[PDB]
Amino acid sequence: KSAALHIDLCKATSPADALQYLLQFARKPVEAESVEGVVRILLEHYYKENDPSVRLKIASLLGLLSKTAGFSPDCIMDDAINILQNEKSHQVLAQLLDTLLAIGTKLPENQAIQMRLVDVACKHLTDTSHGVRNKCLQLLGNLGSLDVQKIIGDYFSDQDPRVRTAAIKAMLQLHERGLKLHQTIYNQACKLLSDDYEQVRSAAVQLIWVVSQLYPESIVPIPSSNEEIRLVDDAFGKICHMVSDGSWVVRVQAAKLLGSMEQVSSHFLEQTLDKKSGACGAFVHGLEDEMYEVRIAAVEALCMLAQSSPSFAEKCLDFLVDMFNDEIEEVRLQSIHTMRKISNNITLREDQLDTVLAVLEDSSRDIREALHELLCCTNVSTKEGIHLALVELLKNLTKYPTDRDSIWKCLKFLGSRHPTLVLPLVPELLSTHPFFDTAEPDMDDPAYIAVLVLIFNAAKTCPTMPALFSDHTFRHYAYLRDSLSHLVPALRLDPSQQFLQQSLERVYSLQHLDPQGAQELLEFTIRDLQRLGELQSELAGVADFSATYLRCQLLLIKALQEKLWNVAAPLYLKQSDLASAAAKQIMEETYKMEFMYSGVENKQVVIIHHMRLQAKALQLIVTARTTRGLDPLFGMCEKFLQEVDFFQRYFIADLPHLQDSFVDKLLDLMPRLMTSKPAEVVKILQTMLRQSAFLHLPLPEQIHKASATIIEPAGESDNPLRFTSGLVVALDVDATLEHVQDPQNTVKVQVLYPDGQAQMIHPKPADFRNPGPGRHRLITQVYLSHTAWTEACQVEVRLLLAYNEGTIPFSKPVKVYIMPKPA
Amino acid sequence: MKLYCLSGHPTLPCNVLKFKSTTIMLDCGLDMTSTLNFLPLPLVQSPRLSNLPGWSLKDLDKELKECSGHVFVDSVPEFCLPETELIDLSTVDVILISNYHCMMALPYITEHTGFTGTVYATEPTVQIGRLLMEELVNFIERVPKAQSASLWKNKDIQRLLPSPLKDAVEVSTWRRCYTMQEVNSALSKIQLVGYSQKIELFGAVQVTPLSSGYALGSSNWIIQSHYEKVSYVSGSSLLTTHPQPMDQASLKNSDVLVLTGLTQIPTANPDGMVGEFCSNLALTVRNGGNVLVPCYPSGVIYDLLECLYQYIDSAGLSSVPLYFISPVANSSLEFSQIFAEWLCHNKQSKVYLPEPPFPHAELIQTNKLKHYPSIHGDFSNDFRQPCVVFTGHPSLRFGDVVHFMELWGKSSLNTVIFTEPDFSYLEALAPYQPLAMKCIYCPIDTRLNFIQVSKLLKEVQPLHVVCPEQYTQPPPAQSHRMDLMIDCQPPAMSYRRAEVLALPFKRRYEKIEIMPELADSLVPMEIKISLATVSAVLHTKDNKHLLQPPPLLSGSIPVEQFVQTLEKHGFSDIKVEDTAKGHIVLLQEAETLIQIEEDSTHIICDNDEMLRVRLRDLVLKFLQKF
Repeated sequence: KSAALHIDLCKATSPADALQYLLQFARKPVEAESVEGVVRILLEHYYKENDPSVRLKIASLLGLLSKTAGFSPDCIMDDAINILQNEKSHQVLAQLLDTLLAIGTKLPENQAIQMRLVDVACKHLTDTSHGVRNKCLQLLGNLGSLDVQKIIGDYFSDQDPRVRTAAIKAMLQLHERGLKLHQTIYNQACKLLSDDYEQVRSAAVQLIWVVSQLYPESIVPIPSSNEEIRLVDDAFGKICHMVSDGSWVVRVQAAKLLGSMEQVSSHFLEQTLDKKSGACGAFVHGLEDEMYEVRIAAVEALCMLAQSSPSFAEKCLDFLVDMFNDEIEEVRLQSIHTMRKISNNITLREDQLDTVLAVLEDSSRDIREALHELLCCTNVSTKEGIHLALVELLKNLTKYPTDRDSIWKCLKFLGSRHPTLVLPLVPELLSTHPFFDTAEPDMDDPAYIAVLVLIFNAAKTCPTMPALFSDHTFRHYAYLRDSLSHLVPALRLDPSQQFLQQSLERVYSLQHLDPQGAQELLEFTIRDLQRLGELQSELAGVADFSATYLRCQLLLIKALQEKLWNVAAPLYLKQSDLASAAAKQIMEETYKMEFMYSGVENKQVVIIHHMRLQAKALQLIVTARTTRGLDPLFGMCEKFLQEVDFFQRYFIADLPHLQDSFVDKLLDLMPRLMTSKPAEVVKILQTMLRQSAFLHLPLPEQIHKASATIIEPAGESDNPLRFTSGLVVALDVDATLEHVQDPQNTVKVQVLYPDGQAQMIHPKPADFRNPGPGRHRLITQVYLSHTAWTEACQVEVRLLLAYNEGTIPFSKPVKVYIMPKPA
Repeated sequence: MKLYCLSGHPTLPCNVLKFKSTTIMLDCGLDMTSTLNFLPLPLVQSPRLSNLPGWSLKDLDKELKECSGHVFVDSVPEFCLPETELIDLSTVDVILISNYHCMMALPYITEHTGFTGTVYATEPTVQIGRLLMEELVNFIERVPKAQSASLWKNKDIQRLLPSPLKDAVEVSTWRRCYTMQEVNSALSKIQLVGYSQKIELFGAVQVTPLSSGYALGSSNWIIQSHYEKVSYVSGSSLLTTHPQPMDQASLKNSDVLVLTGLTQIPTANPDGMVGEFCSNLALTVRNGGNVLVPCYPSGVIYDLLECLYQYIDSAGLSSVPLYFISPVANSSLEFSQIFAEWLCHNKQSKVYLPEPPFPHAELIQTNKLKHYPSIHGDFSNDFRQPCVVFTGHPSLRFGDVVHFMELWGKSSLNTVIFTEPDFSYLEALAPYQPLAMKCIYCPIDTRLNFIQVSKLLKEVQPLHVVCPEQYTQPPPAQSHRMDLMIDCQPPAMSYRRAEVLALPFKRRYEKIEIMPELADSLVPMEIKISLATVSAVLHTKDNKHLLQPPPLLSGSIPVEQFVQTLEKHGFSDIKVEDTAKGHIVLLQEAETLIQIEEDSTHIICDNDEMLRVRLRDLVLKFLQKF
């Protein structure tokens, strides 16, 4: 409020109470139109106030207010610049410069305002306070014609190091805005690389990278030697020298920018790996530091440089594969990813492959999957390495069953690339005795099945492989080509949509039938749509959506036929009635179509809400059939009418599409329903429900059901989880979620113990992973605890979707046995 | 000269001093007591807490829950941050961390507030703080709860709520727990500093951490600008603790001594309370009951563990297990072990011969102490009923302590023993009040009490003392103990939350260096004391001033000496005019004139230029520049 703030600031004591009131006021937001009055009052009190802290807080607040919504601050910058000119204290001046920066950023399209702002920034740029100069340089960086570079460049020699950092950052931000910096900035920045403060050096190396990228082919002469050198190579040398900097943050920055440049000459690129232009052994020293962050930056830099230069990649192969022995987890993941990235330009050596194999023993899931992808993309030159890879993969097959899938796929890709290396190893692996018919291996053994996958993907390119197959090898091939055609390759040894549309048109056209005929037609079509959803995968969403809508309609007409079977209210029988159950079922199904499906445009949401309104009317009528109280009847009646009014308000643009609908005819006789008796309202509601027309459901172009599959607990063949009495047992849950746009806020995990108690769990976003589009992966732990049990019962664990309150199940329930034995 | 106090909590301060050209943040602090207004986070959804009756008002109901009269919030616990909007934290150049307890809230400052400065702390403080944020984030995100509760924060609604919820302050500024990405980002902006290490901040001020003796890596800071020194005394201890004792000597000659981190419950002697805690748990264990000890994983747990190791052998209770459940349990034990050079002379002498410093390694070796990462792992297999468990947050709002309180709360045999004084043990215990569990409060606070700080003040003699206003008054529980006060010869000015103190320590005479080349050209004189004149060019670099080589005069020239001495030093035809309180001397060559006033002289030239310089130089025979 304006006058309230004015009088409160007037009556409050100057030093502390006014500061507290301003602190309270700053938190609560202010409407855009009222900003002018409150900032005028704040300016008036700024003039009145003598305390520096209160004026500082006023400046900070009235800078905050300039960011509020689409408020136009072009009317509040003359008084702002005036008070800035009149301000004496340094904190208040710096805060006012911050406010001016906020106003300028709020109006970037305004030119004259920005020229005034940069002029006044230049005016206060000579203040003795480093903060004032920092804010002035920030103004010059964010705002500036694109002279300003010279003005900012003058402060590369400022005595305060943080003013120097501010100037370099201002020049960098000017470059980012689109300005083309001058080559003269290079020599100024070069002097700053020897500064005694790490922030100045970091900003200077950033600026030197920028200027080298701007003028790479320009020639810079060496001071002592009479040698003409390109600017990019000189900058490469300067940054390489910075990889030996004492501070690790400067080293990280140097490695990153060294990665970012690719215009450098070949010999300079080769120099950073040789032992013994001060760029000799730059990556050698930058790959073996104590800090892991600089090593990650150097690894990524090696990735970019090797992608730009395959000849460089050949030299980088041994250095990068030696890095695999590094025992920092993120370091080795990044090394894996970079090695996979440069995989197209390289081929591993014998001893390098021996090195990486000797330290290939991985435990965690993420590192193992990364290695699988690397081996998918890898290139090797020795078959002995292929044998060792097979040995390690079968060890990781017997060790981790859940790794079988990715190792089968891995070997599928490994053989397709290396058929020549697998050809000697084929009789080494098939155990084909020369002069004996060998025993037929177990066709269910995953290791053996992966040996066949490898040997068959290799055989695709290799005529000579079909020869060395044994008889059972041919038999086994014929099976896995049919059963696993996505892994095994072939060797050298629409009506659904039309039916859906036809069925829906058949339902829509035949709405003049008698109730028995109408409901049997609906049952036929619902069964047909359910079966079509079962058959087709892509049309499962559409079929289930339409079948849910038709089931809602079928329940509605069945309930109305029950109402026709119903008689006068005091004779109503609860046990034989199923209309209330029908209304509840339509409620839950409408929620299901709203939330448990994707690709739902508003044209379907209006129909879902219309069916919801029909269900609410049905529930109201059924309740009226029973209740003898008049006050609750009036309450539910006016609640339903309010719901109708809200529906009309929200979907006002969609009413012409709802001709002859329940809500349309309801809105026709709106005030009469408003002023009628509850019994009369119930009667006309019943008659209008019965005479309502079935609304067509406009199908979306793309729609998929939200599905989930719990896979980690699996069947109950496992032994019960013991020793849980009183304490907790953690059950690891893995699940694949299909077509859930916002699973984190909606997916929940429900646990049902064998008693009536039910637990509801809200997984954190970190549990959810997104390996693909519309296909999530949920990994988490759900904690279970209960008292001691005489016998090992089973607890049901299910995934639910939540909507806004209320929840609906959308996953198949699984059960696991727990034996909380006491001790 | 200025001091912005961003937190009213005494033992969790957050003070920024705009002193010289740098604004230095002293500690961060996280007022964890706001969590006591919220319903506890259980590891497994309990039937008691879920079925609690909602609170009734004329209007909401699902946000607030009532348990045994007290009214709580059915939402994720929130933490009261220091006032971040009072001063733009982008202007903060340096943050100094004293303790790992004061290390919390640092992710908020570093990430959300646009702070681009530096953080300085000692390595044990950094490691233990990392463990604390690890376990806090683990507890909060273990079984996440929504933040649906926002109506009760309204200004006009909070007034009608009962006392614990009505008296909460800065409720709108409360925030949920920081994520682990923010923790990792924040600890990346830290510089490790050892004790007595002189860190220069932009060539302006020098900061050194000095050992406080309160905890591992606990440090007091002294900021000085070569003439004015500001001492920051955080939580410190003068007892026989493991860390090296307080470095009281370095706090002398302090213009301002900002003083925080004084003990809560000053009437308690920590040795007696440790003995009482041991005796109580021994009594409970002897009767077959269990013992629950809510504690931090790395704080006072080690001292009471040592005392328990000594006590059980005489008490004949070696059979019972000593469980320590926390996600950072093994990390806490290992970090406590390896920081051997950060100990006192008695315990750091264990590095000469091969022996770990702390004795709980022997507890582990004899399988007396058993540390676990959680309840669901090997703990549920190795659990024996008559046991003692150190776990969970002392706030009793998250961690395994919630599960153990819900488990053992129904029996009178079991006991819960509170040792951390930073949480009101009646208020933390509020969401479980109808329990039959035996609740014992024997807090162990080794921090400075008011007698100790009075003695330290008389030893140090600071010119001005800054402390929270809570220490300038007796505690409200007593309200009549004049001994529980900070008594100083100066009034010892104080502060409250979001108060700005204008310190009177503004002084002149900043230091400057003069190089030998210019000192060769500088020559002194004699006065009544030595004095010289300097004309040079000033060169400033990194807030260090250097004097590079490129009106007033004083002396004794009375009227009698003026007339007599210089009468015939080279000129002639000189007359004296009988002027009052002086004499006027002028020459007939061109009416050149010399006039003297009281303690002053000046030379007049009339149509003459060549003789004027020599006229001035003649008077300069005995005129200095004093």
